Amino acid sequence: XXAXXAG
Amino acid sequence: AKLHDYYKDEVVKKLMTEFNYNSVMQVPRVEKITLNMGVGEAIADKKLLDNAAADLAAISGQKPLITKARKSVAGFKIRQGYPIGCKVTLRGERMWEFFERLITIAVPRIRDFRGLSAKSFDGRGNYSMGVREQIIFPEIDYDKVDRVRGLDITITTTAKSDEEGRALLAAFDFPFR
Amino acid sequence: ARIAGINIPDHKHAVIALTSIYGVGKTRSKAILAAAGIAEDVKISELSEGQIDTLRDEVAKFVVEGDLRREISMSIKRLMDLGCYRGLRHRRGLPVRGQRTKTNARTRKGPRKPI
Amino acid sequence: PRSLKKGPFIDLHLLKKVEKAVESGDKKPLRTWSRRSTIFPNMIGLTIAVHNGRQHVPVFVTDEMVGHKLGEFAPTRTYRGHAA
Amino acid sequence: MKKDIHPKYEEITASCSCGNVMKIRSTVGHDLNLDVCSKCHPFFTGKQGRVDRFNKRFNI
RNA sequence: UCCUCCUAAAGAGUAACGGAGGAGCACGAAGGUUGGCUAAUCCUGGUCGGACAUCAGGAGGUUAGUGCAAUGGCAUAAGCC
RNA sequence: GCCGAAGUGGCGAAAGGGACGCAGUUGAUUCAAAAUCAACCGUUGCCGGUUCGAGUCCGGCCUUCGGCACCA
RNA sequence: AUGUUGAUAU
RNA sequence: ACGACCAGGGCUACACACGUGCUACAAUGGCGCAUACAAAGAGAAGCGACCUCGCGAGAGCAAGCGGACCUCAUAAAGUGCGUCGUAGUCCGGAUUGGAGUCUGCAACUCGACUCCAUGAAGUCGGAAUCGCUAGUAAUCGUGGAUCAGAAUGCCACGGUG
Ligand SMILES: [K+]
Ligand SMILES: [Mg+2]
Ligand SMILES: [Mg+2]
Ligand SMILES: [Mg+2]
Ligand SMILES: [Mg+2]
Ligand SMILES: [Mg+2]
Ligand SMILES: [Mg+2]
Ligand SMILES: [Mg+2]
Ligand SMILES: [Mg+2]
Ligand SMILES: [Mg+2]
Ligand SMILES: [Mg+2]
Ligand SMILES: [Mg+2]
Ligand SMILES: [Mg+2]
Ligand SMILES: [Mg+2]
Ligand SMILES: [Mg+2]
Ligand SMILES: [Mg+2]
Ligand SMILES: [Mg+2]
Ligand SMILES: [Mg+2]
Ligand SMILES: [Mg+2]
Ligand SMILES: [Zn+2]
Repeated sequence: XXAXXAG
Repeated sequence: AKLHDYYKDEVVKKLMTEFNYNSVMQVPRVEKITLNMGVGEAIADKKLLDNAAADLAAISGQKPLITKARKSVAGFKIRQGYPIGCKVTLRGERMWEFFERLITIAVPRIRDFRGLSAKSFDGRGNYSMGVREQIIFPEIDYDKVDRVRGLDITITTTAKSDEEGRALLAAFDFPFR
Repeated sequence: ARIAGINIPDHKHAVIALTSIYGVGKTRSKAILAAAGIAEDVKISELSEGQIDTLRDEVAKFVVEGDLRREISMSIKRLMDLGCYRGLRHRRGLPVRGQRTKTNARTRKGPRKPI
Repeated sequence: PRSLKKGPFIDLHLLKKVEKAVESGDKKPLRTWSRRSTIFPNMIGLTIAVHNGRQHVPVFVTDEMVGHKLGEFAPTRTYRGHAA
Repeated sequence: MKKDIHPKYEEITASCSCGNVMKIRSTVGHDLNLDVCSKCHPFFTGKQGRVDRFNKRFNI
């Protein structure tokens, strides 16, 4: 998830 | 007696001349001086009330009356008949002695004294003033003060107006701004 | 042991005891004592009544306590009523002497109050 | 603050405009940019419109303002709180 | 007055710094030594300008 | 079951699954008596102290009070010490 | 139509003189996110009473839930 | 003991 | 005009969050008086002695020095003696008021420094986290570049260790 990454 | 003698000898003559009274009984007398401490914190601890009474006793020279709540009041968390203050009524010789000790000694020893208010009359010739600290009276020892503790003095008069009231106190050189 | 309408400390050396007066710092305290002719290491307890009276006369040459407090209060009130920059700073409770407010300034601003 | 030996500071353009304004009378305000100029006694009474960066702010000169710089009565930054 | 409830209340001297001796009755027990009294206190005795400032500091 | 008011028609009494509330205790003082005292509320002034604490004076006149409902009483107080 | 429960932080749910989870916020940890750790923040359906004082007791109202509506 | 994950194209 | 000139403003804002520092919370310390021992460096629109004035920042006058020569320039921690006596204090020095100094056309926004007064938080810091293996860490002063003025930063220097 997170509504779509790596930071 | 000093200021009582001064009242009879000097003040009566001033007020007679000033207001053009018919009778000498028309001249304002000083009836009494009531010292009061509102000790609202004593709901927590009754020892504070005892100490407050002891201070008011030292200042006045009389064992004070422990006042009590006229009614229950939820705001201040007091029930009816709870001791939340103490007073002394000074009349006669003791009043005049206190009134001397106030003017001549205690009022000078107020921190940052720039005169007492002349608008602090009830409308019927009676004067009231706050004392903010009991230190101003030399009777209290500065060392042994548990809490700083004020009291309200009220000088009750047979004056009808405030003008008569203030004139009387002014005749004793009561320090008005 | 009572000077300028306050009870100064007895056990303290006079230099230090006098600094309890608002308006008297270390430098004045020395000038007061030197004028009165009292040694600085003398404890106020040990002084005679006449020596206290000379100190009262010396302290009376300086604006102290309520005389000073109202001078200061007037001086600040003056600025706030002018609406000068320093006035506005005093009103808002922010640093008056050009310090940063992005950070620090906590003495003026008090403890931090979060969003 | 500026040394006493140097005396007060004022812009010569401001001085002459004020001197002329007093000579004539309390007219339409003196529009200055000279924020750095000290307020003199003779300015008392005059409205001096002082630049703040973007606009000339009217300052009616009173007695208490004397000795201050004109800039002190024209705030340059706008602030109305955060999240207001 | 009631007997043996009140503070002991007897005449004492109170000598001020200015030199005003008094004879009050009081609870205190001993002779006082006052710093200030009514006879000498500033208020009682009665012992209590930007353009001027500008003119003094500069004097053009 | 018991108490108060109203219905209840100016003596008493009077019904309904009529209209409203309370009791099933408390108190060795909150009982007896002697002596004393007088309320609510608001205004004005007054340290902390605020709408409201305690103090002082005024206005006011029981609008308070009554161990607990309601009614009738209560200053000669039955109210407060 | 009747009769009992209730209505409390953002959510769920405890209690005559406002806590618990989760959530939230700040910081930390991590390359970063989560998990984790340390702080912190919020607080009694409605109306009128009773009371010195009501989330708490009384009455009514609104909303929700549950039950009862039978013999014909 | 346990101990997850890393948007699309390039 | 997205070019150019000018004045004034802004880059210094301030519910707030983080990083890097400085100063502290004291007695292995503060204050007062006395007295030791450095290194490295800079200097002509410069460094500026002595002397005089000012509580002081400084001011006036004016030598010397383009420097192993003169100046900046007293090192400080240390040591001796005295005092404070564990207190929000003779700890701390924020903040603010008043009065000034200097630089600079000009110190309001927004300078540094001085004097008097003021005397805040802070009593050794949660989870966590950093540097350092020797003349190091820790602690103590000193100088320099930039620079009219403006260091708690930076770069460098010795002391104690
Ligand atoms: K997932
Ligand atoms: Mg100082
Ligand atoms: Mg700055
Ligand atoms: Mg009947
Ligand atoms: Mg009938
Ligand atoms: Mg019948
Ligand atoms: Mg009786
Ligand atoms: Mg009875
Ligand atoms: Mg993976
Ligand atoms: Mg420009
Ligand atoms: Mg910047
Ligand atoms: Mg110190
Ligand atoms: Mg240089
Ligand atoms: Mg060289
Ligand atoms: Mg503290
Ligand atoms: Mg300590
Ligand atoms: Mg190594
Ligand atoms: Mg260093
Ligand atoms: Mg330069
Ligand atoms: Zn005197």
